[PDB]
Amino acid sequence: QSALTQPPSASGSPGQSVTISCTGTSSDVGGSDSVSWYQQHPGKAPKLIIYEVSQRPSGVPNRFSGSKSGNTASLTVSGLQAEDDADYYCSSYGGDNNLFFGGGTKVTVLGQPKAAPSVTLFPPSSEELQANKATLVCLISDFYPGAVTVAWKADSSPVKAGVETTTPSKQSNNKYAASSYLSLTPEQWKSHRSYSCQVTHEGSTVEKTVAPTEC
Amino acid sequence: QSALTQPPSASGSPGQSVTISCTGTSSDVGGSDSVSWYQQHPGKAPKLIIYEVSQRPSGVPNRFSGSKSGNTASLTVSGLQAEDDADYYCSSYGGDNNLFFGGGTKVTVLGQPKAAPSVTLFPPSSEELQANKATLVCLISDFYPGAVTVAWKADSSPVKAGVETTTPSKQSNNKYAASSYLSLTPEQWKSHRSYSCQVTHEGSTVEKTVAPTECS
Ligand SMILES: Cc1cc(OC[C@@H](C)c2ccccc2)cc(=O)n1CCOC(=O)NCc1cccc(-c2c[nH]cn2)c1
Repeated sequence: QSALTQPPSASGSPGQSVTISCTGTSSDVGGSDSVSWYQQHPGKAPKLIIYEVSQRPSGVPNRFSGSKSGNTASLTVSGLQAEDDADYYCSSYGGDNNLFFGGGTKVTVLGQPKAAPSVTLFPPSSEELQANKATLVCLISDFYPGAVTVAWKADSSPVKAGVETTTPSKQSNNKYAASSYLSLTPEQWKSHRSYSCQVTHEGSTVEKTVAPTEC
Repeated sequence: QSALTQPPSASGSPGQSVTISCTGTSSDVGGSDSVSWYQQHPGKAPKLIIYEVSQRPSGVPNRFSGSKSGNTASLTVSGLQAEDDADYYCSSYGGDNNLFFGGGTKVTVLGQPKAAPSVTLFPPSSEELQANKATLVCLISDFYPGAVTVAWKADSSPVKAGVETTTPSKQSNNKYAASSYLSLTPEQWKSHRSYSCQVTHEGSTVEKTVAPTECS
């Protein structure tokens, strides 16, 4: 969706190192040395931390380093500190006077053990079907860090319209939970082989699939 | 490191206009026409809506207009809509390869309409019952303001344990969504006549009930 591609998330414990990538094309990332990186603590103003691939503004510690190889730029944060937990965005000049941005990378400094999500995909309930709705819901619970990306497939084809995913919230067990729901019509639901929920967490994807049944 | 100066807060009613300012110095905002504005909904990536003081990227409505006078840039959002409720940041390049950002302005769209939740209750799926699990999910969507309370029933008796409800989050229709889910064993699910989800929003309660399926 974003012009430049960044991994959705990275994580590490205090003192560890983490590298996050920013992939474009030869006409942006690979067409000059104009890659910048920005840091944002959620709800706060962002801050430029790297410009022209490798240059650190004043005040930015040398724990942060930027490099580029071909059409991929990389930001390395060595010796993670608590204040490095933030969202990180890249940008690059394009072909002509155009500025391209990546989708952002959530960098977590692990505050607790990592936990993969429990993924449960529910087909349409009877009551909503007889109200001419065929909403599917994909329940995602008990994960840490609280970053997740969800993709839906109709058969094998990506489906963007009708998808809603809730912002992960921390539950009573101190692990995160969210739900993605796909608002189908009964016709859409009954006319496909199946639908799938793809849940990505800590660089690993899990997929669940449901299909219509007679009863 | 120094910031541009934006008011913390601004507001307006639907259809009204709102103007927010971004005050810099002669060597940033006043130094050239490199002022940008970004819109960001909480928990989402931001969206550049203005660059070079006044230029809108593709797909940005012409309700958003940017200008500059001296050291102060201004964004005006006319015809306010619920989706304009968000944080707005300005930026400006200076010399020395510097990029300055304002602290951000939270624009509030006042008096958005109340909306009762849609409630959809799902019984355990085939796959999880196979896996010796019986989680129920109560999907709650399309409600405003974003506060709900959820109670569960086993037959007619209150369910006091195994309940989790997510913090409501605003979705693409500018209304809130949440899920309550009840972790049951397959035995609990099968031993009862039904389970119900009771969602209370603004003093009004919606109740849904599901029972072990009679299919095969
Ligand atoms: C993801 C993201 C980040 C971003 O952070 C800025 C950072 C300072 C910041 C950070 C935190 C808080 C505030 C600001 C800005 C931003 O706009 N995005 C969305 C990117 O959208 C696209 O790539 N869309 C397709 C696309 C395709 C081709 C051209 C364009 C185009 C032309 N002219 C403008 N866009 C767009």
